[PDB]
Amino acid sequence: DDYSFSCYSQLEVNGSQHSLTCAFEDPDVNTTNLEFEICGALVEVKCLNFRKLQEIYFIETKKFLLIGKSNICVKVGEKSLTCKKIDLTTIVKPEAPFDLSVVYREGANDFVVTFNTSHLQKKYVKVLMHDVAYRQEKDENKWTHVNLSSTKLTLLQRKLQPAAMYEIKVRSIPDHYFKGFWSEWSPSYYFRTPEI
Amino acid sequence: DAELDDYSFSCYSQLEVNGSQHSLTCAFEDPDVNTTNLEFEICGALVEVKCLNFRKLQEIYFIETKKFLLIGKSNICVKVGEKSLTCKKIDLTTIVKPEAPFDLSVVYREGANDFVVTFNTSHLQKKYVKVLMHDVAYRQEKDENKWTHVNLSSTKLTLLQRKLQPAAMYEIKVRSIPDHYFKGFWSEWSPSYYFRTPEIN
Ligand SMILES: *[C@@H]1O[C@H](CO)[C@H](O)[C@H](O)[C@H]1NC(C)=O
Repeated sequence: DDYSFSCYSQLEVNGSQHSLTCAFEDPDVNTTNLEFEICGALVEVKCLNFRKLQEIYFIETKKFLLIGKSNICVKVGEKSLTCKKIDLTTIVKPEAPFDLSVVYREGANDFVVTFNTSHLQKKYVKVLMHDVAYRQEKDENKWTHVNLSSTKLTLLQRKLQPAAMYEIKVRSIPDHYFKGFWSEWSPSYYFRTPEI
Repeated sequence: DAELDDYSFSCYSQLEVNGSQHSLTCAFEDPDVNTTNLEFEICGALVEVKCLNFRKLQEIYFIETKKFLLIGKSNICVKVGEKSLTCKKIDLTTIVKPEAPFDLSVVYREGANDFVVTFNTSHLQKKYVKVLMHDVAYRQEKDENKWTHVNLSSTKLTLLQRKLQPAAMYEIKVRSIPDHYFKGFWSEWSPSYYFRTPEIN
């Protein structure tokens, strides 16, 4: 009865080409004869058809203008069920951070935690905010979160348990100009703190 | 004496004004302000850089660059030496001044008793500011009693002979404003075009 949906775009996922990914909010919707289409703010083309896979709808294309709003419609045959005007730059899901690394500096008695990001967060200069989460790998229930705009974070050795395994991971969300959603978590990094 | 308000300013962008390169132009609203040690800078919503400097071109401040993100708002600051005096957050897609129309043409069609008015615009070939509203203004050459206006989206208009004075000289010109997603300001007028209506029995 309700064909409401949500989408996320990703930018430069395969060279200069972007992607758009849409799915119904109701997981039980029969998608067998429902199609998705996007029209407007496209490069020299009126509309594009999504490809349907496993209840999800995908487009991979260079043809997003990224300036202005687009119209995304759920169609059965030619009949337009529901539509949504969306600026593709307001629903961006960043790629996950990666190559997480931890360095110990004995002199400073601290840990330098770095991670890698997109080509784009460097091209588009100040746009993402990152969320670094860590916790004692077992025993401890909830995570400790630190927000930052750069790719480098310091943890004081003496603010962590000694001789203990820590788990640490990172994710990103558009923070300036762009808007959107949390990336997937990076793969976790595990390390054991110095004994005392 | 001198007041902060003296340094209020306004800007306009032109998008793809030179191939893929854009422009941004800023000017103090007061034309008499001593600008001697004032510069302009823009920071934020740029590509690859944090900040760009404007060039000063005789009371006007100008930058040509491709490096506008065109997403979100930039900060445009009056600079005294290297310190910011006063700033404005501006979304560059909301202060677009189109390039002026050109190559106006008006031709009487004998069969139809009308005049076909055509003109041209570089915006036809742009990726971004592609949709404009045009304002065509025309008046008898002998008139500060003034102008008739027609608003249109296309580059071709018809004027009906029965609506014009016969055997008379008309002046006509055209300008444009952004009309879809982009917002901003009227362009300059095309040069004025002059045509005479036929005599009538
Ligand atoms: C950086 O990368 C992620 C992929 O890792 C997203 O593509 C995101 O859009 C990028 N951030 C910026 C600033 O564009």
